Amino acid sequence: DIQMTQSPILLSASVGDRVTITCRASQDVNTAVAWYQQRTNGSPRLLIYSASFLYSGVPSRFSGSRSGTDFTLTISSLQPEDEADYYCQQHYTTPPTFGAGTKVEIKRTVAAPSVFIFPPSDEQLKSGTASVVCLLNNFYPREAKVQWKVDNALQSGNSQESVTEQDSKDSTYSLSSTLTLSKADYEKHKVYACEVTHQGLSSPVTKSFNRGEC
Amino acid sequence: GSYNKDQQSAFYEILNMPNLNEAQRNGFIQSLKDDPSQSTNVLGEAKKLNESQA
Amino acid sequence: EVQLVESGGGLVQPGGSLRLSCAASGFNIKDTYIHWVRQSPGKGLEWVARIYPTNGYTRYADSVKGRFTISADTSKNTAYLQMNSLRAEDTAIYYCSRWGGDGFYAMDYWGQGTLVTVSSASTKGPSVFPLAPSSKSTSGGTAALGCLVKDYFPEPVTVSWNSGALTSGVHTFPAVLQSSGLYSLSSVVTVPSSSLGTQTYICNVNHKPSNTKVDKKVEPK
Amino acid sequence: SEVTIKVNLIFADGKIQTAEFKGTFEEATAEAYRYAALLAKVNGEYTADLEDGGNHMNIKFAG
Ligand SMILES: OC[C@@H](O)[C@@H](O)CO
Repeated sequence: DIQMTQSPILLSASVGDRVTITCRASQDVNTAVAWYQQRTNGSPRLLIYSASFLYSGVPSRFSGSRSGTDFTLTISSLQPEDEADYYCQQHYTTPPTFGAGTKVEIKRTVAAPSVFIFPPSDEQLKSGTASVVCLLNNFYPREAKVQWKVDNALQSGNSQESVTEQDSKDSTYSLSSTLTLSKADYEKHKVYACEVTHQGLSSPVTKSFNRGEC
Repeated sequence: GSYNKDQQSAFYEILNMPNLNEAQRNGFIQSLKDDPSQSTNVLGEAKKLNESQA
Repeated sequence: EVQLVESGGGLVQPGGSLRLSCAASGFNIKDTYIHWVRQSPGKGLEWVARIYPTNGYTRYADSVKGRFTISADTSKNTAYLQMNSLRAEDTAIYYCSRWGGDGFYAMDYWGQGTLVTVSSASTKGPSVFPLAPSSKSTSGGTAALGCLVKDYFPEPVTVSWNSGALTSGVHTFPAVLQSSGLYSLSSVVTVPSSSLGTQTYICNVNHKPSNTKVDKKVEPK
Repeated sequence: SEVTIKVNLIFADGKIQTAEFKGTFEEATAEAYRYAALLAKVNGEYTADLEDGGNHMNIKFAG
Protein backbone atom coordinates (compact mmCIF):
# COMPACT_ATOMS: atom_id res chain seq x y z
CA ASP A 1 0.00 0.00 0.00
CA ILE A 2 0.93 3.67 -0.32
CA GLN A 3 0.78 5.95 2.69
CA MET A 4 0.22 9.68 2.63
CA THR A 5 2.00 11.71 5.31
CA GLN A 6 0.39 15.08 6.07
CA SER A 7 2.10 17.99 7.80
CA PRO A 8 1.73 19.99 9.94
CA ILE A 9 -0.95 18.44 12.15
CA LEU A 10 -2.20 21.91 13.10
CA LEU A 11 -1.55 25.27 11.44
CA SER A 12 -2.86 28.58 12.81
CA ALA A 13 -2.77 31.80 10.77
CA SER A 14 -4.40 35.23 10.51
CA VAL A 15 -7.13 36.19 8.04
CA GLY A 16 -5.52 37.25 4.78
CA ASP A 17 -2.34 35.20 5.33
CA ARG A 18 -0.99 32.66 2.87
CA VAL A 19 -0.93 29.14 4.29
CA THR A 20 0.65 26.00 2.91
CA ILE A 21 0.05 22.46 4.02
CA THR A 22 1.83 19.38 2.74
CA CYS A 23 1.29 15.75 1.88
CA ARG A 24 4.04 13.22 1.07
CA ALA A 25 3.48 9.93 -0.75
CA SER A 26 5.57 6.94 0.37
CA GLN A 27 6.30 6.20 -3.29
CA ASP A 28 5.60 7.63 -6.76
CA VAL A 29 1.91 8.39 -7.29
CA ASN A 30 2.40 10.56 -10.38
CA THR A 31 -0.21 13.34 -10.05
CA ALA A 32 -2.98 11.12 -8.67
CA VAL A 33 -3.67 13.20 -5.54
CA ALA A 34 -6.79 15.08 -4.46
CA TRP A 35 -7.40 17.51 -1.61
CA TYR A 36 -10.60 17.61 0.45
CA GLN A 37 -11.93 20.12 2.96
CA GLN A 38 -14.19 19.13 5.85
CA ARG A 39 -15.83 21.53 8.28
CA THR A 40 -19.07 22.46 10.08
CA ASN A 41 -19.96 18.77 10.60
CA GLY A 42 -20.39 18.39 6.86
CA SER A 43 -19.18 15.93 4.27
CA PRO A 44 -15.75 16.25 2.62
CA ARG A 45 -15.59 18.84 -0.18
CA LEU A 46 -13.30 18.31 -3.17
CA LEU A 47 -10.95 21.30 -3.65
CA ILE A 48 -8.16 20.12 -5.92
CA TYR A 49 -7.83 17.00 -8.09
CA SER A 50 -4.91 15.49 -10.04
CA ALA A 51 -2.53 17.46 -7.77
CA SER A 52 -3.08 20.94 -9.23
CA PHE A 53 -6.50 21.33 -10.82
CA LEU A 54 -9.15 23.45 -9.18
CA TYR A 55 -12.55 21.85 -8.97
CA SER A 56 -15.48 23.83 -10.38
CA GLY A 57 -16.89 26.35 -7.92
CA VAL A 58 -13.95 26.24 -5.53
CA PRO A 59 -12.55 29.71 -4.70
CA SER A 60 -9.46 30.69 -6.68
CA ARG A 61 -7.47 31.25 -3.46
CA PHE A 62 -7.01 27.47 -3.33
CA SER A 63 -4.14 25.97 -5.33
CA GLY A 64 -2.16 22.73 -5.36
CA SER A 65 1.29 21.73 -6.56
CA ARG A 66 3.50 18.65 -6.87
CA SER A 67 7.24 18.10 -6.60
CA GLY A 68 8.07 14.40 -6.95
CA THR A 69 6.26 12.69 -4.08
CA ASP A 70 5.66 16.00 -2.24
CA PHE A 71 2.25 17.64 -2.63
CA THR A 72 1.20 21.05 -1.36
CA LEU A 73 -2.09 22.81 -0.87
CA THR A 74 -1.88 26.57 -0.58
CA ILE A 75 -4.55 29.05 0.49
CA SER A 76 -3.37 32.46 -0.71
CA SER A 77 -5.60 34.71 1.42
CA LEU A 78 -7.01 32.82 4.39
CA GLN A 79 -10.69 33.49 5.13
CA PRO A 80 -12.49 32.77 8.41
CA GLU A 81 -14.69 30.18 6.68
CA ASP A 82 -11.52 28.28 5.65
CA GLU A 83 -11.10 26.92 9.18
CA ALA A 84 -11.36 23.18 8.56
CA ASP A 85 -9.69 19.81 8.40
CA TYR A 86 -7.89 19.21 5.08
CA TYR A 87 -7.18 15.70 3.72
CA CYS A 88 -5.11 14.50 0.79
CA GLN A 89 -5.86 11.22 -0.96
CA GLN A 90 -3.96 9.17 -3.56
CA HIS A 91 -5.70 6.97 -6.17
CA TYR A 92 -2.56 5.74 -7.90
CA THR A 93 -2.90 2.29 -6.33
CA THR A 94 -5.62 0.35 -4.51
CA PRO A 95 -6.41 0.82 -1.67
CA PRO A 96 -6.82 4.55 -2.22
CA THR A 97 -5.43 6.06 0.96
CA PHE A 98 -5.91 9.33 2.84
CA GLY A 99 -3.51 11.53 4.76
CA ALA A 100 -4.35 11.81 8.47
CA GLY A 101 -5.42 15.43 8.01
CA THR A 102 -4.24 18.94 8.79
CA LYS A 103 -6.40 21.22 10.88
CA VAL A 104 -6.29 24.94 9.96
CA GLU A 105 -7.26 27.42 12.68
CA ILE A 106 -7.74 31.17 12.38
CA LYS A 107 -5.61 33.50 14.51
CA ARG A 108 -7.39 36.67 15.66
CA THR A 109 -7.41 39.27 18.42
CA VAL A 110 -8.00 38.13 21.98
CA ALA A 111 -11.62 38.32 23.18
CA ALA A 112 -12.74 37.61 26.74
CA PRO A 113 -15.75 35.31 27.13
CA SER A 114 -19.22 36.30 28.30
CA VAL A 115 -19.69 34.04 31.32
CA PHE A 116 -23.17 32.79 32.28
CA ILE A 117 -24.50 30.16 34.61
CA PHE A 118 -27.69 28.07 34.66
CA PRO A 119 -29.04 26.29 37.74
CA PRO A 120 -30.75 22.93 37.28
CA SER A 121 -34.28 23.30 35.92
CA ASP A 122 -37.26 22.62 38.17
CA GLU A 123 -38.21 19.96 35.61
CA GLN A 124 -34.94 18.06 36.08
CA LEU A 125 -35.10 18.48 39.82
CA LYS A 126 -38.38 16.50 39.87
CA SER A 127 -36.25 13.38 39.47
CA GLY A 128 -32.91 12.36 40.90
CA THR A 129 -30.13 14.33 39.21
CA ALA A 130 -28.99 17.97 38.99
CA SER A 131 -27.08 19.51 36.08
CA VAL A 132 -25.46 22.94 36.50
CA VAL A 133 -24.26 24.61 33.30
CA CYS A 134 -21.53 27.21 32.95
CA LEU A 135 -21.37 28.94 29.58
CA LEU A 136 -18.37 30.78 28.12
CA ASN A 137 -19.53 32.61 25.01
CA ASN A 138 -17.66 33.90 21.98
CA PHE A 139 -14.06 34.06 23.12
CA TYR A 140 -10.53 33.74 21.71
CA PRO A 141 -8.08 31.97 22.10
CA ARG A 142 -9.62 28.55 22.81
CA GLU A 143 -7.56 27.94 25.95
CA ALA A 144 -9.63 28.54 29.08
CA LYS A 145 -9.74 27.18 32.61
CA VAL A 146 -13.10 26.52 34.23
CA GLN A 147 -13.33 25.38 37.83
CA TRP A 148 -16.38 24.51 39.89
CA LYS A 149 -16.88 25.33 43.54
CA VAL A 150 -19.79 24.20 45.71
CA ASP A 151 -20.08 26.02 49.04
CA ASN A 152 -16.53 27.14 48.16
CA ALA A 153 -15.28 23.55 47.90
CA LEU A 154 -13.28 22.91 44.73
CA GLN A 155 -14.97 20.22 42.64
CA SER A 156 -13.12 17.49 40.79
CA GLY A 157 -14.17 14.60 38.59
CA ASN A 158 -17.83 15.58 38.26
CA SER A 159 -17.81 18.08 35.37
CA GLN A 160 -17.44 17.78 31.59
CA GLU A 161 -16.56 20.34 28.93
CA SER A 162 -17.65 20.74 25.34
CA VAL A 163 -16.33 23.32 22.84
CA THR A 164 -17.84 24.55 19.57
CA GLU A 165 -16.10 24.62 16.22
CA GLN A 166 -14.36 27.92 15.50
CA ASP A 167 -17.06 30.37 14.33
CA SER A 168 -17.32 30.73 10.53
CA LYS A 169 -17.57 34.51 10.70
CA ASP A 170 -15.84 35.90 13.80
CA SER A 171 -13.49 32.97 14.51
CA THR A 172 -14.45 32.72 18.20
CA TYR A 173 -15.13 29.69 20.39
CA SER A 174 -17.81 28.94 22.92
CA LEU A 175 -17.56 26.43 25.75
CA SER A 176 -19.93 24.72 28.15
CA SER A 177 -18.95 23.18 31.45
CA THR A 178 -21.58 20.95 33.04
CA LEU A 179 -21.45 19.95 36.72
CA THR A 180 -23.45 16.83 37.54
CA LEU A 181 -24.68 16.11 41.06
CA SER A 182 -27.37 13.96 42.63
CA LYS A 183 -30.51 15.94 43.43
CA ALA A 184 -29.93 15.03 47.07
CA ASP A 185 -26.43 16.56 47.06
CA TYR A 186 -27.57 19.62 45.13
CA GLU A 187 -30.21 20.26 47.79
CA LYS A 188 -27.64 19.90 50.58
CA HIS A 189 -25.52 22.83 49.41
CA LYS A 190 -26.07 26.54 48.79
CA VAL A 191 -23.47 28.28 46.67
CA TYR A 192 -22.72 27.13 43.12
CA ALA A 193 -19.88 28.90 41.39
CA CYS A 194 -18.13 28.71 38.03
CA GLU A 195 -14.66 30.34 37.96
CA VAL A 196 -13.21 31.24 34.60
CA THR A 197 -9.59 32.04 33.78
CA HIS A 198 -8.88 33.37 30.29
CA GLN A 199 -6.16 35.46 28.61
CA GLY A 200 -8.70 38.18 27.78
CA LEU A 201 -9.72 38.67 31.43
CA SER A 202 -7.57 40.84 33.70
CA SER A 203 -8.28 38.38 36.54
CA PRO A 204 -10.49 35.28 36.93
CA VAL A 205 -14.25 35.76 36.77
CA THR A 206 -16.57 33.96 39.15
CA LYS A 207 -20.20 33.52 38.13
CA SER A 208 -22.39 32.08 40.85
CA PHE A 209 -25.85 31.61 42.30
CA ASN A 210 -27.42 30.52 45.56
CA ARG A 211 -29.75 27.52 45.19
CA GLY A 212 -33.29 28.84 45.55
CA GLU A 213 -32.64 32.44 44.50
CA CYS A 214 -34.75 33.93 41.71
CA GLY B 1 -47.54 34.83 27.41
CA SER B 2 -45.16 35.10 24.47
CA TYR B 3 -45.87 34.45 20.81
CA ASN B 4 -44.07 33.09 17.76
CA LYS B 5 -43.74 35.27 14.67
CA ASP B 6 -46.95 33.74 13.23
CA GLN B 7 -49.13 34.71 16.19
CA GLN B 8 -47.51 38.13 16.12
CA SER B 9 -48.52 38.47 12.47
CA ALA B 10 -52.20 37.63 13.15
CA PHE B 11 -52.21 40.17 16.00
CA TYR B 12 -50.70 42.78 13.67
CA GLU B 13 -53.31 42.19 10.97
CA ILE B 14 -56.26 42.58 13.33
CA LEU B 15 -54.68 45.60 15.05
CA ASN B 16 -54.42 47.38 11.69
CA MET B 17 -57.90 46.58 10.33
CA PRO B 18 -59.52 49.97 9.63
CA ASN B 19 -63.22 49.06 9.75
CA LEU B 20 -63.38 47.25 13.08
CA ASN B 21 -64.52 49.18 16.13
CA GLU B 22 -62.43 48.80 19.29
CA ALA B 23 -64.77 46.32 20.98
CA GLN B 24 -64.45 44.06 17.93
CA ARG B 25 -60.72 44.59 17.53
CA ASN B 26 -59.98 43.65 21.12
CA GLY B 27 -62.48 40.76 21.08
CA PHE B 28 -60.64 39.21 18.14
CA ILE B 29 -57.24 39.85 19.70
CA GLN B 30 -58.56 38.17 22.84
CA SER B 31 -59.57 35.12 20.76
CA LEU B 32 -56.06 34.90 19.31
CA LYS B 33 -54.69 34.75 22.84
CA ASP B 34 -57.40 32.28 23.92
CA ASP B 35 -56.77 29.55 21.35
CA PRO B 36 -53.65 29.71 19.14
CA SER B 37 -54.84 26.61 17.21
CA GLN B 38 -57.65 28.79 15.84
CA SER B 39 -55.46 31.66 14.60
CA THR B 40 -56.24 31.15 10.90
CA ASN B 41 -59.96 30.74 11.54
CA VAL B 42 -60.09 33.80 13.81
CA LEU B 43 -58.17 35.96 11.35
CA GLY B 44 -60.52 34.87 8.57
CA GLU B 45 -63.61 35.90 10.53
CA ALA B 46 -61.98 39.20 11.50
CA LYS B 47 -61.32 39.90 7.81
CA LYS B 48 -64.92 39.06 6.88
CA LEU B 49 -66.27 41.44 9.52
CA ASN B 50 -63.79 44.16 8.55
CA GLU B 51 -64.84 43.86 4.90
CA SER B 52 -68.54 43.91 5.71
CA GLN B 53 -68.07 47.16 7.66
CA ALA B 54 -66.24 49.01 4.86
CA GLU C 1 -27.83 18.51 -9.65
CA VAL C 2 -25.76 15.47 -8.67
CA GLN C 3 -26.78 14.05 -5.31
CA LEU C 4 -26.04 11.00 -3.14
CA VAL C 5 -28.11 10.07 -0.10
CA GLU C 6 -27.04 7.40 2.40
CA SER C 7 -29.54 5.60 4.60
CA GLY C 8 -29.58 2.55 6.85
CA GLY C 9 -27.21 3.54 9.64
CA GLY C 10 -28.17 2.72 13.20
CA LEU C 11 -27.27 0.95 16.42
CA VAL C 12 -26.20 -2.69 16.12
CA GLN C 13 -24.75 -5.17 18.63
CA PRO C 14 -21.21 -6.52 18.19
CA GLY C 15 -21.40 -9.47 15.81
CA GLY C 16 -24.54 -8.05 14.25
CA SER C 17 -25.56 -7.08 10.70
CA LEU C 18 -26.65 -3.84 9.01
CA ARG C 19 -27.34 -2.83 5.37
CA LEU C 20 -26.64 0.67 4.09
CA SER C 21 -28.03 2.19 0.90
CA CYS C 22 -26.66 4.97 -1.28
CA ALA C 23 -29.29 6.45 -3.59
CA ALA C 24 -27.92 8.48 -6.50
CA SER C 25 -29.70 11.11 -8.54
CA GLY C 26 -28.75 13.60 -11.23
CA PHE C 27 -26.32 11.12 -12.81
CA ASN C 28 -26.17 7.39 -13.56
CA ILE C 29 -23.96 5.20 -11.39
CA LYS C 30 -23.39 3.09 -14.51
CA ASP C 31 -21.09 5.91 -15.64
CA THR C 32 -18.90 6.13 -12.54
CA TYR C 33 -17.23 4.34 -9.66
CA ILE C 34 -19.08 4.36 -6.35
CA HIS C 35 -17.08 4.27 -3.09
CA TRP C 36 -17.81 3.87 0.60
CA VAL C 37 -15.56 5.89 2.94
CA ARG C 38 -15.93 5.99 6.70
CA GLN C 39 -14.96 8.26 9.57
CA SER C 40 -14.79 7.27 13.22
CA PRO C 41 -16.00 10.06 15.54
CA GLY C 42 -13.32 12.74 15.76
CA LYS C 43 -10.93 10.87 13.44
CA GLY C 44 -9.83 10.85 9.80
CA LEU C 45 -11.22 9.39 6.57
CA GLU C 46 -10.77 5.69 5.77
CA TRP C 47 -11.61 4.03 2.46
CA VAL C 48 -13.90 1.01 2.78
CA ALA C 49 -14.86 -0.33 -0.65
CA ARG C 50 -15.63 0.50 -4.27
CA ILE C 51 -17.62 -0.87 -7.17
CA TYR C 52 -17.90 -0.12 -10.88
CA PRO C 53 -21.61 -0.81 -11.42
CA THR C 54 -21.30 -1.19 -15.22
CA ASN C 55 -19.31 -4.43 -14.83
CA GLY C 56 -19.59 -5.26 -11.13
CA TYR C 57 -15.86 -5.05 -10.38
CA THR C 58 -15.31 -4.57 -6.65
CA ARG C 59 -12.44 -3.94 -4.22
CA TYR C 60 -12.28 -3.82 -0.40
CA ALA C 61 -10.17 -2.51 2.46
CA ASP C 62 -8.32 -5.36 4.17
CA SER C 63 -10.03 -4.44 7.43
CA VAL C 64 -13.52 -5.24 6.11
CA LYS C 65 -12.91 -7.93 3.50
CA GLY C 66 -15.27 -10.88 3.98
CA ARG C 67 -17.39 -9.00 6.54
CA PHE C 68 -18.72 -6.25 4.25
CA THR C 69 -19.95 -6.51 0.67
CA ILE C 70 -20.59 -3.68 -1.77
CA SER C 71 -23.15 -3.98 -4.55
CA ALA C 72 -25.22 -1.86 -6.91
CA ASP C 73 -28.60 -1.93 -8.61
CA THR C 74 -28.32 0.25 -11.69
CA SER C 75 -32.08 -0.03 -12.29
CA LYS C 76 -32.59 1.77 -8.95
CA ASN C 77 -29.46 3.89 -9.35
CA THR C 78 -28.52 2.77 -5.84
CA ALA C 79 -25.46 1.16 -4.24
CA TYR C 80 -25.38 -0.87 -1.04
CA LEU C 81 -23.06 -1.92 1.76
CA GLN C 82 -23.90 -5.10 3.63
CA MET C 83 -22.12 -5.10 6.97
CA ASN C 84 -21.80 -8.37 8.89
CA SER C 85 -19.78 -9.52 11.90
CA LEU C 86 -19.66 -5.93 13.10
CA ARG C 87 -17.13 -4.76 15.68
CA ALA C 88 -16.83 -1.76 17.97
CA GLU C 89 -14.13 -0.26 15.74
CA ASP C 90 -16.54 -0.24 12.77
CA THR C 91 -18.40 2.58 14.55
CA ALA C 92 -18.33 5.54 12.15
CA ILE C 93 -20.13 7.86 9.80
CA TYR C 94 -20.32 6.03 6.47
CA TYR C 95 -20.25 8.19 3.34
CA CYS C 96 -20.78 7.12 -0.22
CA SER C 97 -19.09 9.05 -3.01
CA ARG C 98 -18.65 8.87 -6.75
CA TRP C 99 -15.35 8.83 -8.66
CA GLY C 100 -14.73 9.41 -12.34
CA GLY C 101 -17.95 11.33 -12.88
CA ASP C 102 -17.79 13.84 -15.74
CA GLY C 103 -14.17 12.76 -16.22
CA PHE C 104 -13.05 13.96 -12.79
CA TYR C 105 -10.58 11.56 -11.23
CA ALA C 106 -11.52 12.43 -7.65
CA MET C 107 -14.48 12.13 -5.29
CA ASP C 108 -16.37 15.23 -6.35
CA TYR C 109 -19.73 14.38 -4.75
CA TRP C 110 -20.37 12.83 -1.34
CA GLY C 111 -23.52 11.95 0.55
CA GLN C 112 -24.43 13.48 3.90
CA GLY C 113 -23.27 10.31 5.67
CA THR C 114 -25.08 7.76 7.85
CA LEU C 115 -23.97 6.86 11.37
CA VAL C 116 -23.29 3.25 12.36
CA THR C 117 -22.87 2.53 16.08
CA VAL C 118 -21.65 -0.88 17.20
CA SER C 119 -22.40 -1.28 20.88
CA SER C 120 -24.09 -3.63 23.35
CA ALA C 121 -25.83 -0.64 24.95
CA SER C 122 -29.56 -0.07 24.45
CA THR C 123 -31.34 2.77 22.69
CA LYS C 124 -32.42 5.52 25.07
CA GLY C 125 -34.30 8.72 24.31
CA PRO C 126 -33.15 12.06 25.79
CA SER C 127 -34.70 14.17 28.53
CA VAL C 128 -34.96 17.79 27.38
CA PHE C 129 -34.65 20.46 30.06
CA PRO C 130 -34.88 24.24 29.77
CA LEU C 131 -31.87 26.44 30.38
CA ALA C 132 -34.00 29.42 31.39
CA PRO C 133 -32.73 32.96 30.82
CA SER C 134 -32.17 34.75 34.12
CA SER C 135 -30.28 37.57 35.82
CA LYS C 136 -27.33 35.15 35.68
CA SER C 137 -27.38 34.68 31.88
CA THR C 138 -27.56 38.28 30.69
CA SER C 139 -25.09 41.11 30.04
CA GLY C 140 -24.83 44.09 27.71
CA GLY C 141 -28.54 43.90 26.92
CA THR C 142 -28.47 40.37 25.55
CA ALA C 143 -29.51 37.14 27.20
CA ALA C 144 -28.56 33.52 26.83
CA LEU C 145 -31.06 30.66 27.07
CA GLY C 146 -31.06 27.09 25.86
CA CYS C 147 -31.95 23.42 26.21
CA LEU C 148 -30.09 20.61 27.93
CA VAL C 149 -30.54 17.38 25.96
CA LYS C 150 -29.49 14.74 28.44
CA ASP C 151 -29.02 10.98 28.67
CA TYR C 152 -29.53 9.54 25.19
CA PHE C 153 -27.99 6.74 23.14
CA PRO C 154 -26.83 6.34 20.43
CA GLU C 155 -25.88 9.49 18.53
CA PRO C 156 -27.13 11.60 16.87
CA VAL C 157 -29.57 14.22 18.08
CA THR C 158 -30.51 17.32 16.12
CA VAL C 159 -31.55 20.65 17.64
CA SER C 160 -33.12 23.63 15.93
CA TRP C 161 -34.69 26.79 17.32
CA ASN C 162 -38.18 28.02 16.39
CA SER C 163 -38.40 25.39 13.64
CA GLY C 164 -35.24 26.66 11.95
CA ALA C 165 -36.34 30.29 11.87
CA LEU C 166 -33.82 31.20 14.56
CA THR C 167 -30.22 30.52 13.59
CA SER C 168 -28.18 33.61 14.50
CA GLY C 169 -26.43 33.44 17.87
CA VAL C 170 -27.08 29.70 18.27
CA HIS C 171 -24.40 27.38 19.66
CA THR C 172 -25.24 23.69 19.73
CA PHE C 173 -22.41 21.95 21.53
CA PRO C 174 -20.84 18.68 20.46
CA ALA C 175 -22.28 15.77 22.41
CA VAL C 176 -20.20 14.41 25.29
CA LEU C 177 -20.19 10.81 26.52
CA GLN C 178 -21.04 10.75 30.21
CA SER C 179 -19.58 8.25 32.69
CA SER C 180 -22.97 6.51 32.52
CA GLY C 181 -22.30 5.69 28.87
CA LEU C 182 -25.06 8.07 27.76
CA TYR C 183 -24.64 11.24 25.71
CA SER C 184 -25.62 14.75 26.69
CA LEU C 185 -25.38 18.15 25.07
CA SER C 186 -26.70 21.65 25.44
CA SER C 187 -27.81 24.05 22.74
CA VAL C 188 -27.82 27.75 23.64
CA VAL C 189 -28.87 30.92 21.85
CA THR C 190 -28.22 34.59 22.63
CA VAL C 191 -31.10 37.03 22.04
CA PRO C 192 -31.99 40.62 22.95
CA SER C 193 -32.90 40.94 26.65
CA SER C 194 -35.90 43.02 25.61
CA SER C 195 -37.32 40.08 23.64
CA LEU C 196 -37.74 37.81 26.67
CA GLY C 197 -41.43 37.32 27.37
CA THR C 198 -42.58 38.66 24.02
CA GLN C 199 -40.77 36.38 21.57
CA THR C 200 -41.41 32.66 21.93
CA TYR C 201 -38.28 30.47 22.08
CA ILE C 202 -38.66 26.73 21.45
CA CYS C 203 -35.90 24.19 20.93
CA ASN C 204 -36.86 21.41 18.54
CA VAL C 205 -35.06 18.23 19.55
CA ASN C 206 -35.09 15.08 17.46
CA HIS C 207 -33.55 11.75 18.45
CA LYS C 208 -34.50 9.55 15.53
CA PRO C 209 -32.98 6.35 16.97
CA SER C 210 -35.58 6.39 19.77
CA ASN C 211 -38.33 8.11 17.74
CA THR C 212 -38.09 11.00 20.19
CA LYS C 213 -39.35 14.37 18.99
CA VAL C 214 -39.62 17.15 21.59
CA ASP C 215 -40.43 20.84 21.18
CA LYS C 216 -39.49 22.60 24.41
CA LYS C 217 -40.60 26.16 25.12
CA VAL C 218 -37.98 28.02 27.14
CA GLU C 219 -39.07 31.00 29.22
CA PRO C 220 -37.75 33.11 32.14
CA LYS C 221 -38.15 31.50 35.57
CA SER D 1 5.85 8.21 23.26
CA GLU D 2 4.01 10.72 21.08
CA VAL D 3 5.15 14.31 21.40
CA THR D 4 4.07 17.62 19.95
CA ILE D 5 6.67 20.04 18.67
CA LYS D 6 5.23 23.56 18.65
CA VAL D 7 6.61 25.98 16.09
CA ASN D 8 6.36 29.73 15.61
CA LEU D 9 6.69 30.64 11.92
CA ILE D 10 8.01 34.19 11.73
CA PHE D 11 7.96 35.76 8.29
CA ALA D 12 10.10 38.66 7.08
CA ASP D 13 7.13 41.06 7.07
CA GLY D 14 6.35 40.37 10.71
CA LYS D 15 3.47 38.01 10.06
CA ILE D 16 3.38 35.08 12.47
CA GLN D 17 1.81 31.65 12.12
CA THR D 18 2.01 28.70 14.49
CA ALA D 19 2.11 25.01 13.75
CA GLU D 20 2.26 21.70 15.54
CA PHE D 21 4.09 18.56 14.45
CA LYS D 22 3.30 15.25 16.15
CA GLY D 23 4.91 11.80 16.20
CA THR D 24 7.99 10.46 17.91
CA PHE D 25 10.38 13.25 18.88
CA GLU D 26 12.62 12.35 15.95
CA GLU D 27 9.76 12.13 13.42
CA ALA D 28 8.27 15.44 14.50
CA THR D 29 11.70 17.07 14.41
CA ALA D 30 12.37 15.81 10.89
CA GLU D 31 8.93 16.99 9.74
CA ALA D 32 9.36 20.48 11.25
CA TYR D 33 12.69 20.95 9.45
CA ARG D 34 11.21 19.55 6.22
CA TYR D 35 8.33 22.01 6.45
CA ALA D 36 10.73 24.89 7.11
CA ALA D 37 12.75 23.94 4.02
CA LEU D 38 9.60 23.84 1.95
CA LEU D 39 8.39 27.26 3.15
CA ALA D 40 11.87 28.69 2.63
CA LYS D 41 11.58 28.19 -1.14
CA VAL D 42 8.93 30.93 -1.25
CA ASN D 43 9.64 32.89 1.93
CA GLY D 44 13.43 33.00 2.01
CA GLU D 45 16.19 31.17 3.85
CA TYR D 46 15.11 30.00 7.31
CA THR D 47 16.79 29.86 10.71
CA ALA D 48 15.45 27.63 13.46
CA ASP D 49 16.01 28.46 17.12
CA LEU D 50 15.28 25.60 19.48
CA GLU D 51 13.86 25.87 23.00
CA ASP D 52 12.57 23.53 25.70
CA GLY D 53 14.80 20.58 24.76
CA GLY D 54 13.84 20.99 21.12
CA ASN D 55 10.11 20.73 21.80
CA HIS D 56 9.60 24.30 20.65
CA MET D 57 11.09 26.06 17.64
CA ASN D 58 11.17 29.63 16.45
CA ILE D 59 11.58 29.49 12.68
CA LYS D 60 12.28 32.82 10.96
CA PHE D 61 12.31 33.33 7.19
CA ALA D 62 14.64 35.91 5.62
CA GLY D 63 12.19 37.11 2.97
O1 LIG E 1 -17.95 25.47 4.20
C1 LIG E 1 -17.01 25.25 3.14
C2 LIG E 1 -16.49 26.57 2.57
O2 LIG E 1 -16.16 27.48 3.62
C3 LIG E 1 -15.22 26.26 1.80
O3 LIG E 1 -15.45 25.51 0.61
C4 LIG E 1 -14.46 27.54 1.47
O4 LIG E 1 -13.43 27.55 2.44
